[PDB]
Amino acid sequence: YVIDHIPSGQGVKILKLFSLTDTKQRVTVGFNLKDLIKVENTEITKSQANQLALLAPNATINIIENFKVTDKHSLTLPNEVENVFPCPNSNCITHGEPVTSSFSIKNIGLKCKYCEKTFSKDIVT
Amino acid sequence: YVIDHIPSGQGVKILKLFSLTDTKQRVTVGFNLKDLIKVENTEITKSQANQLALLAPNATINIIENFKVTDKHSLTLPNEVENVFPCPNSNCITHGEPVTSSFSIKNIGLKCKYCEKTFSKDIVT
Amino acid sequence: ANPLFRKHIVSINDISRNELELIVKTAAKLKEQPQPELLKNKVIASCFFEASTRTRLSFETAIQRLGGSVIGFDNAGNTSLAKKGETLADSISVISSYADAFVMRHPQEGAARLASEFSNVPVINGGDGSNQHPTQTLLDLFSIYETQGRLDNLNIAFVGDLKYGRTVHSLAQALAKFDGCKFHFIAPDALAMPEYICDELDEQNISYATYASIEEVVPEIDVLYMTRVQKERFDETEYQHMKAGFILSASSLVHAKPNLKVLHPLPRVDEIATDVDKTPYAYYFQQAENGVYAREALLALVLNETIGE
Amino acid sequence: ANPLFRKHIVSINDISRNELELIVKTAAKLKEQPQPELLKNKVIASCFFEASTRTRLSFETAIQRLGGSVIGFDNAGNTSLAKKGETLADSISVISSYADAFVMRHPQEGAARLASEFSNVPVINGGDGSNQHPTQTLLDLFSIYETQGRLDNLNIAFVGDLKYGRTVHSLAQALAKFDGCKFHFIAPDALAMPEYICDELDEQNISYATYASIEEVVPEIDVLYMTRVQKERFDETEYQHMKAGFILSASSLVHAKPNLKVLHPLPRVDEIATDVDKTPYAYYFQQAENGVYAREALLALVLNETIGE
Amino acid sequence: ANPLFRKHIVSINDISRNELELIVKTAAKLKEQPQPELLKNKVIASCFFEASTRTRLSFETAIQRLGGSVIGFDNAGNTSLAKKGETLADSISVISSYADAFVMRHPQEGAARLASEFSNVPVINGGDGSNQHPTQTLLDLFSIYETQGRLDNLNIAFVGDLKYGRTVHSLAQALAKFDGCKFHFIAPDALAMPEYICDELDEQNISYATYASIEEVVPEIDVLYMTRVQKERFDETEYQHMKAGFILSASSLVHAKPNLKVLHPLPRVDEIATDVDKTPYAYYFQQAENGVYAREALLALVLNETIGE
Amino acid sequence: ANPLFRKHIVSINDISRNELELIVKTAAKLKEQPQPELLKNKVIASCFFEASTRTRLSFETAIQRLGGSVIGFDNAGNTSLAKKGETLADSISVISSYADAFVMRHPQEGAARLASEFSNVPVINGGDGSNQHPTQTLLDLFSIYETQGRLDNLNIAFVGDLKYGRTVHSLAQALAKFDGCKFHFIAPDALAMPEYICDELDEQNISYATYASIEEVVPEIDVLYMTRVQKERFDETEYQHMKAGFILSASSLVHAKPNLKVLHPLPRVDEIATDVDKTPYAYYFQQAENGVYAREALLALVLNETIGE
Ligand SMILES: [Zn+2]
Ligand SMILES: [Zn+2]
Repeated sequence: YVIDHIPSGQGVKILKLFSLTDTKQRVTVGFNLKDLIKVENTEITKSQANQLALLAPNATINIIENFKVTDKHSLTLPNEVENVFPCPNSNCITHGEPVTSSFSIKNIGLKCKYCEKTFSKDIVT
Repeated sequence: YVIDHIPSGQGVKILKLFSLTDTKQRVTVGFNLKDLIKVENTEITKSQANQLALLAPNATINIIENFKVTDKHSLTLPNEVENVFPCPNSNCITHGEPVTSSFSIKNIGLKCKYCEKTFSKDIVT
Repeated sequence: ANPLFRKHIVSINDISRNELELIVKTAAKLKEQPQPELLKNKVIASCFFEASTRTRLSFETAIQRLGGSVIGFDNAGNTSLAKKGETLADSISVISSYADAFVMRHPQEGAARLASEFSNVPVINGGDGSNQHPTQTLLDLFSIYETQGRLDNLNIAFVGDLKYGRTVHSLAQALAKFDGCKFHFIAPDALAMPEYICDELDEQNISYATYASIEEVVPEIDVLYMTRVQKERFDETEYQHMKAGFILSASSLVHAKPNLKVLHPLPRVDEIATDVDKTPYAYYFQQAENGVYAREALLALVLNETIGE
Repeated sequence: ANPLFRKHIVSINDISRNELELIVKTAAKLKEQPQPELLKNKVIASCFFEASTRTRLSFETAIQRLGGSVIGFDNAGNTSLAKKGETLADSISVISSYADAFVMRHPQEGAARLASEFSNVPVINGGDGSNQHPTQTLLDLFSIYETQGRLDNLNIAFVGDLKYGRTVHSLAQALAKFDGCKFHFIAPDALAMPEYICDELDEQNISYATYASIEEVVPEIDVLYMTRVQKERFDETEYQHMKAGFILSASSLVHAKPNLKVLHPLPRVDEIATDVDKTPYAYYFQQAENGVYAREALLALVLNETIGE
Repeated sequence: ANPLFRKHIVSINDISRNELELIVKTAAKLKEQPQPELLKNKVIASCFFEASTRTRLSFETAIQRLGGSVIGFDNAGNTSLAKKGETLADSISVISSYADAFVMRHPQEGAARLASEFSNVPVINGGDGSNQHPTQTLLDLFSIYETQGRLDNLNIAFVGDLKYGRTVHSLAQALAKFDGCKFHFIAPDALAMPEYICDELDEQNISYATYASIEEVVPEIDVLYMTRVQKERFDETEYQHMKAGFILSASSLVHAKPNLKVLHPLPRVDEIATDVDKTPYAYYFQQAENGVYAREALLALVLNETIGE
Repeated sequence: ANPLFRKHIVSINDISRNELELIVKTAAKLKEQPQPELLKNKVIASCFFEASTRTRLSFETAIQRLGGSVIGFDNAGNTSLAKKGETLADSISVISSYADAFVMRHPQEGAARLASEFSNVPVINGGDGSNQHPTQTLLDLFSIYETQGRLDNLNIAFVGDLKYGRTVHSLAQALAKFDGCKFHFIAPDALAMPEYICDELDEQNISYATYASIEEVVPEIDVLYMTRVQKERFDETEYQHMKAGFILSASSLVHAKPNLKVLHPLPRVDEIATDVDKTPYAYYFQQAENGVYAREALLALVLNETIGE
């Protein structure tokens, strides 16, 4: 697959926060043109595609199977954000502890699974 | 310029720790083939090239000026490592404070400018 | 089996109207016709990382009233636990092992949720920072139920610090799961009920309105909920000026409905005057005691499929 | 009578192989088929002059598990005991006389032995400074037995601080009373197993050896007892170098045999990585839980002439 | 202008042989023919984040002996500073403003270096964690110089905790910048002089050797440097056993060279016996006093281009 | 005599425009040409019943800068003063009688006024609870004067906590005694400048306005007085939202005029980003340094009939 229309400067953040450089499979990235990413021999659901939406609000996700496009997922805000962002609440139990960060997505707000406080989408980044 | 022969998995770390994705100028990266980076319209000294040596021990640094190679810097360990790595000493003043991390490079050891303790090159990463 | 059987009790927001009714009903039987063997040979862990005496004695009384045993502590300073590097998770995982249920209070928000993920035994949230304190709301609703004979269609005044009063936020939210309650809010302009709580109430077709005084609304009120209007929230000149109109006295109650019950979650300093205690409406001490029976009900339903009479 | 009936439990030194075996066999029996009235109408003192939450709760659960009651304290912080002039001897004389058994923990070595000479009632050393913590060793023996089906002829590794780690010393000492365990010592040069422990092992005809790394011995090991590498006996530069060698990750157990179990007397901090928890070899949390049954069995055997299981 | 004029004094490793000689020479004139106006109308900041009385009184005496004024504090607990979010950097930047030089002691390693980067006024390192304590070494060298009439070609015994004794590491390092010193090391096997310090000494063509006893080397020794052999570094049985052979008594000194001076950086408990005090060799109290004159010298050279007689 | 000779300095309320001007003009004079013997043979009490390091050291430097001496304390923690029963009145009567002037700081409002009625010697209010801190305002006026060449006809912005920020209140109050300053208030709705300050401004014919953001007003502003946004008057959810609007970065000053100066009474934590430090507009560290000269001038004017500059 290949992810297009990513904002320049927020695209580096995808590689890091989603550990896309982790498999043996080849991965390519171009910064400024907008950033862009291509990912050789790996699958991804329309579900998991949406995790990205938080960082690149309006970004095309195309897929290579057989040297050309087969499908073109466009992203919406998902229900959940499993371990991407730390909770802005300093007191939150999440912090020193062996758990995965998690927010429900609600005016676009993010609500901590744990402390249950609610933050503006931007304050989380 | 373009940096070759980078270990696969430590190459992502270069982009992050050295903020190579920061200028307007175009930047391209390929993971696994070894990682690799190309940097459109930016200059770099033989001095600054060496900062990288810590992460990719044996890595070729070629330079494009005019669609083809002009020079080929090969890296040695430099004297200094200005803000790349945090100091492994938990008590070190460096930690909460508005200063740049810094080690002298000495059996390949790293010696904190601040606390003056000395760490094995690996323990720092 | 009742819906709470083997469930974690972390948040009032995860307890439904039916469940809330089931809890207050169970709390009534255990109060009136007690069942001192319902937790025979059960060992209940009572871990108060943050000290809360009123609450802890309440739970510990509930546990033993039902035939259970107690283990645990009263604060973390008296402990050797969660020391330096040592996770809360590890601590829960171990103490959990010891017990059939894990009651915990903690200074940090989310600590009961975390606990529920590292315990094979049902955790009860005794209070996690500024987030949840479900059993407080449960004893509040039980007291309303018990004295009013219903939870539907009651007139409720909430008085004091509505803004940061986490106890009212839940009580309001909870009674909002019912029909026809009309809420009355009496606070300083700086301590109004949160915008977000009001949206909830609007989503849930519930009347609320603000009033300048307590007296103003007494003729119309079935339940009067007083919170604590703390000194921290302004400076001196402000507190002194604002405090006057948010203190309840017996004279305030001259036009009370004969069924009016005054509640306060405690502690209480000047906010309810001493002369209220003797009046037929004072129910804050009965309410505190109802902490035992609400927490019994919850422990009981959590550990027993069904409960008899 | 069983051999332990009415005996004081002070040191692992005065508990024979046969007694150890009976304790673990009894733990196993009690864990399979609890006996919730064994200590019925028995009152058990639990006096922790030095805080030990995991231990204290472990004991208190066991007592109550068997139908007994508990009196005492959890840190000498709150107590008015042994203040300016008053002997521990006097204190023990009074408190033991309230009770049928006397579980204590103390910061001064010899304190359980002294207790036993002033209590008319059996005392259980819950820990006395750097000297003994028998029930820890007993819970460690039980967990081995439970997962290996025996205590003879086992390959045990001990990792971390073997110089000052009293828990490894008593465990090595206990296992050394059994047949043909071969011990494997993995620790920094600066924290090698002490000279005198090693002599005792020679005298008990028990093979030991030193290894550089955990990973080296993993495929030939049944029990990996991890302890903490404390930074006190080093400085910052030392620790940060010497720690890396003695941290146990999921990656380290890749060549484990199926029956391998990872023990740690807890708390862990980073000497066992999080990712070991889910692996089939982790048994430290079960080990902690087995503290209850080990202490159940000791209390039982000490106070009951027979276990009519 | 002298080489230290307007310089920061952070590390003994940044002070050269000439500079060290210049300091001890200046310290001698200021001790013997004092100059009470050398810091007239200078205000010196004395900031002890970590409490060190011996050192602080020393500096404060030095400052005022030279005509200077003192501002600052004795620990951080008595302060309103470096609170919660507030950087050390900000704190230095402000207090620096007040003063013509900034003396500081701090629990954290590197704090004097950081300070030197946020102060427009020369900082003197009063001690930064386990890292540097230059003025201690400076008073040590001054005392050697003063009593020996040289710093070149002296026989020096270092006794006690050589491993973690940061004072010996510097003194050894410093005298290694000179010619022909031969070092003698007396410690437990566990507290030997660091491998890295020995490499330095080898790089610097300096004789060292280890000995089993103090007495063994006394006939050959000009200076005897006793450090403190702390209880922390072993358990009890170890300390008790090892302490005996590292205590100095008057009888130890029966074969002393008549020029032998016993030093100890203080405090001292059992490590030097009381009967040594009366002997012609005891110089630890004179050495402590030499803290004033070493710190005078340093403050003087730091703030005055040149210094006269 | 100057107007302040022998006067008590209790409140900014009782210091006229003319007196303020003379104080700042005197600071400027003393900073240009120190007078190191003005307070020769004068002993100055510096009694900080409440710790204030930056303030205390600021004062103590000033005293000693002028040739005076200092007696006193830095927190009432150490003192044996005003313990169980003993009046502050008595304490002040004794200590002031030791001295020629009496600098104090106290946690109870009115404490400097009381002091002035029991001291036969002038008292300088170094701070009395939430009431006054005149020398802070004076050091703030000086720094304005120093960088703007005047105090009339200035565009000043105040950012942060304007509801409870006493330093902005007295500063606004001081500047309001001068001609034609227009104030700009940038703060959360919940921390607007208080009603009563605003009335005083109307009565002093002084334009003020409210703005949403710092950046809005920057190009039309000469002084940007930053204060801290404390989380107490909010909860976690509030702060984390409301903080962002009132943090000053290098980016915020891009359209600054050249004479713009950023003031903060310190400590800062994150309300001024690190990257402002190097910008030409930062004057908070210079402001702190100017605390010495402001306090020099007050002490001078209070104790010396004339400054024979
Ligand atoms: Zn959270
Ligand atoms: Zn460091």
